[PDB]
Amino acid sequence: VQPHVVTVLADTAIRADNLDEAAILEARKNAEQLLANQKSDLDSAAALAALAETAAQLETIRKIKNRAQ
Amino acid sequence: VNAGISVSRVGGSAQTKIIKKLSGGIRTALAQYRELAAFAQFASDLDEATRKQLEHGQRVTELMKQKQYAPYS
Amino acid sequence: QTGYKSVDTMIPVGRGQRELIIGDRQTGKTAMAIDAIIAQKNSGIKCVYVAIGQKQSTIANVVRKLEETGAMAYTTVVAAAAADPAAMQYLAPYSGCTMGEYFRDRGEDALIIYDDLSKQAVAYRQISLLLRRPPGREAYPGDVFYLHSRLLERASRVSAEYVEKFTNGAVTGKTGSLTALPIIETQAGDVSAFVPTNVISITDGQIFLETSLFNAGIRPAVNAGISVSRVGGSAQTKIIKKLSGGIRTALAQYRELAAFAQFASDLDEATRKQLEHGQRVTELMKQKQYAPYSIADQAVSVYASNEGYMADVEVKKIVDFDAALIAYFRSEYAPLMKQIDETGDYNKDIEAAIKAGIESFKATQTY
Amino acid sequence: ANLKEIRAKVASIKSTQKITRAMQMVAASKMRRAQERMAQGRPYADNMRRVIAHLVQANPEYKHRYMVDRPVKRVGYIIVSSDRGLAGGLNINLFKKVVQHVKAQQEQSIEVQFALIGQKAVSFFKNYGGKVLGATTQIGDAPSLEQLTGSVQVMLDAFDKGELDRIYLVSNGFVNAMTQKPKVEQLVPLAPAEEGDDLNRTYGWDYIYEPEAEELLNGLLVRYIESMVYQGVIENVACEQSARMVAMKAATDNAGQLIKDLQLIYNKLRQAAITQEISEIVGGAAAV
Amino acid sequence: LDPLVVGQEHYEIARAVQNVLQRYKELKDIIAILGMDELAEEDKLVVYRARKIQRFFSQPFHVAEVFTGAPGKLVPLKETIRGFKGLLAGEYDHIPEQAFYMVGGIDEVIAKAEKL
Amino acid sequence: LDPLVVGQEHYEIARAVQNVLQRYKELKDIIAILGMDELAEEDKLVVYRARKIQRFFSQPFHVAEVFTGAPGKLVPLKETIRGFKGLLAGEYDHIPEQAFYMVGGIDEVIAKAEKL
Amino acid sequence: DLADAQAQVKQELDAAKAQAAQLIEQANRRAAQLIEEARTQAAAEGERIRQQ
Amino acid sequence: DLADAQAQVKQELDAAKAQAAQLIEQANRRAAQLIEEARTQAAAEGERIRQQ
Ligand SMILES: Nc1ncnc2c1ncn2[C@@H]1O[C@H](COP(=O)(O)OP(=O)(O)OP(=O)(O)O)[C@@H](O)[C@H]1O
Ligand SMILES: [Mg+2]
Repeated sequence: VQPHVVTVLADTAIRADNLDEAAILEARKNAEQLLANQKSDLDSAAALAALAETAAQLETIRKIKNRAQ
Repeated sequence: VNAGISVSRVGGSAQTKIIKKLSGGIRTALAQYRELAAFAQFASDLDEATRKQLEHGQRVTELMKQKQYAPYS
Repeated sequence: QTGYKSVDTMIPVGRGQRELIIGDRQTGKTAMAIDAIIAQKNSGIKCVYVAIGQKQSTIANVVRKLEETGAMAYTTVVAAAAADPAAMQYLAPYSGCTMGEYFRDRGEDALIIYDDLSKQAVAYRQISLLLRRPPGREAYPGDVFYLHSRLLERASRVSAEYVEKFTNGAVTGKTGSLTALPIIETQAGDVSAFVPTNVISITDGQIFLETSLFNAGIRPAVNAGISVSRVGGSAQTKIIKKLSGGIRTALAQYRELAAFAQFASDLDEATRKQLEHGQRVTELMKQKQYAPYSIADQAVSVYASNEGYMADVEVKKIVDFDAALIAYFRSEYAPLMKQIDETGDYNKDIEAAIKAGIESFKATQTY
Repeated sequence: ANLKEIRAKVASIKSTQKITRAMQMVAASKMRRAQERMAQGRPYADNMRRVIAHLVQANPEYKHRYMVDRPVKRVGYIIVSSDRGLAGGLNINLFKKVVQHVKAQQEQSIEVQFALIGQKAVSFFKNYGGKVLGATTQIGDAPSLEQLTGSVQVMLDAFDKGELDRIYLVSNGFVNAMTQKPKVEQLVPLAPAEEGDDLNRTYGWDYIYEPEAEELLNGLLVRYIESMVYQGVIENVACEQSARMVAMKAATDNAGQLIKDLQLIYNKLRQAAITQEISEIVGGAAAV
Repeated sequence: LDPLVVGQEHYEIARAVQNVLQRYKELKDIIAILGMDELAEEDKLVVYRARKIQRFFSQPFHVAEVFTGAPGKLVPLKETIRGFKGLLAGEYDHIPEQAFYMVGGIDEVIAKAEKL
Repeated sequence: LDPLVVGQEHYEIARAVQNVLQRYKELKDIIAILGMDELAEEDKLVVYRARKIQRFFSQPFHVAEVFTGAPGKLVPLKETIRGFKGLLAGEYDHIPEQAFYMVGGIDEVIAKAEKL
Repeated sequence: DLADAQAQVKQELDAAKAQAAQLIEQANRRAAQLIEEARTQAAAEGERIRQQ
Repeated sequence: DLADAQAQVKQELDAAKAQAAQLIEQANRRAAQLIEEARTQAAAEGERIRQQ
């Protein structure tokens, strides 16, 4: 506190009336948790898969390039 | 041999009891390993059980090696 | 008119135009033709169906279905089934063209449909081959281009002056016309095959069918992304000519950026709203056979689309929403749609009445 | 030949290209979000350094174990990595820097200790081994300081034993919106660096210390270190986002190149097939 | 496959089973990559139902003379409609798929599930 | 397209225009994805100048006169050349893109710009 | 204000009943009209069948 | 405050009543084509009378 500015460096605080509002902080907690699930659920599923099939069967083409018969 | 495409319509009917009894899980493991071919180069983020299946497939794959002129009873 | 909102919006079809349905196999192409035929309860035109190399079972099924519709009264059909002399099959489309030209030269307007011009081309190939003629690429005598082209151009919309002079004074007012709707079946959706390649430069516009969409249950399975009609809006009614653009641009935007289906959990909101708009309007065209939409029906659907009054309802019931709206107007406001399809004009009074009915429906019974 | 399969391969590659484009856009949005997230942590550390400086300038009579520096016998290291790869080579060059530094230190006969964050680095150092005592994953884009708290306390107590003498934060500095560099900086040993600077007077006014100034300062140092760790985590997450974005762009470009390649070869093959078949036909017809 | 010739209910059941099976197929890869848990609770029941469908399809042959005893099933279309309708609804989406294996109608499935 | 054909200065001018239009084209994707104000202000100048270029290359047509009114404008070289060169000099970076749209020579463009 | 609220409660319940009547009569009428038109068209179908 | 919240319940009840209306509409509308099909068969019965 200063005669003109006061502040609190919060270890953890929530705009709330009581610890009963713990039912509210977990809402954002699990929200970000769900997002953390989502980032993987897309990342590997999109990137790893499609890129896996990309280079997969290309060889049989590159070997038959100059085929005259 | 490429087991992915080579087959016989005859089937185990021309095999003795014991070998037909055994070949099943072998074929299954080969099918599993063939299934996960596209991801074989990424054994860092897959399932552990899938890794076990891949390791089993690797071992049985090496088991299918043999020399020449050296047949087996 | 085709009774197909996508068709009648993005692919207008004018009396006397050559337009091509094309696609791979078992894609309802036959169904597309016959349903287009059905919509001619009020057009006053006549119609001819040409069937080539078909199973008499299929032929008879089509016959029976048409009879159920009763439309086999301003209609005539000839079929060169698969159990027929090749020459019969080869000549048949020309005969159908002859019957069409009869009425066309009577100043009348009509519609005709071919079946498997590829098949009759095959028959002609075989015939020519048996004549020891010099073969061409894929055994095809060159005149196949000439063969088809000399057929297709025989159908068009004529100058009424030609009508008058041919009639020698018998008729003076109308102008004859004949619209050509051929069908080509393709191998794995290729367009580079010689015969289709020949066909393409002939028609005034083409329509593709994509297997995956029907496999995805998209009924009908038309890919508007490549299907075009270079005749412009001149083949639409004024109101549809007005209201097509919204669908045009929304479907565009969607098809460039539809990839985000599973995405847009972090993307900007405008993209999400436009995606929902696109998904809804895309679903809108899913349609069943033998259920033609009157232009008034299409009109109310497009109005509800562009008014965004479906931009607030879940996608899974859009079809239900539409059907309910359809019945609601059909009952409540029959004279309005009566007048509409009498004329097909866009007026502020008209749109105000339509919007009032829509907002009533939303206010009234739910879907 | 099976040309339709070739066309299908082309279509699949096109789809993959669009998916990469989506990857890039999502990465951009995440980048902006995290870039916002960085700035919010400033005032905490700002005011807290201010008051810690006010304290030390008010009380220079003694120091703290986190303020002191004795000769180093062992060190602890904290490295932050993703749960999933594909985001450039940030983990790669990070590991290169850390391994060369550790080799530089072991020839100084000082042991190295670790607590791990991020599955990739977790594996990367488990296989190597090392003197690791902490390991964490499932951090997410907005972790809780709670999640870091166990590890950070582990380092705290280990430092209290005097076993560990320097502790270096290992992360990747967000140099700019496109390029970022690894950073390994000691933090538990602190020296006056803006702690003896940015000041010009000791305020004749001071606060009264309701608890003991010693324990109060100790708790302070706790919070300050934890906040430093937290913001470093934020920054390296943003860097991950950048690297992933760039890699997706490059993937799209390579896809386009391969598309050109395949299309050209397809044209050649179609020509050849047409030639072969027409030759067959003309020979067969010439047979009669 | 047309409602006018097969009725509506059978047609729509076929539609739904097509949808569920094809959706289960396309999730195989990601399931392999991560596992069932990381998927939303949605489609877990879908996976179970698809597996039970596959089991339900296992039909002991009437005439092999030696494959499982040559038992005929020739179950009525209506009974199978009933069973698949219940399975799509989830009437029995609480039983191991094995109970649906190598059998016919719901009666056999329930009897097998109870005997084990 | 050779300095031995259209002359030296004309050739270089055209090459410079091509460079600008390319440069902006590869700019487009970054403008789309990573915003706009995250780039060199010179690059932004390039963007504006290229936009002016594109706005300018279209023109009214004497055939368009009967179509939609708006009688077309005939324009030879040595004015197009000069106007484009001046645009490349950036001496017109104080004007909205509109003055370049549906218009003849640079004199007309400045007339509109003053009148706009 | 509570007395006013009670009066409002009645003022809403009566209108609820009224709109209920409106909707139900509309549905009944529409359905009857539909069954009417239906069997008339099916009668056209039957006579044409006999003519066949 | 509670009474005001309570009026809203009545609107939901009215909506449910309106929803039933659609049930009855569909149910009896079905009966129309039921009759249509059945005596369409009766037309077929006149037909095989004609065939005799
Ligand atoms: N919108 C729709 N809703 C429901 N069923 C449909 C729809 N469109 C088509 N069908 C059904 O799809 C079936 C197959 O279509 P159709 O036989 O016309 O394909 P096709 O290409 O003509 O076949 P072929 O290639 O053998 O000539 C038809 O029997 C029809 O009943
Ligand atoms: Mg057909």
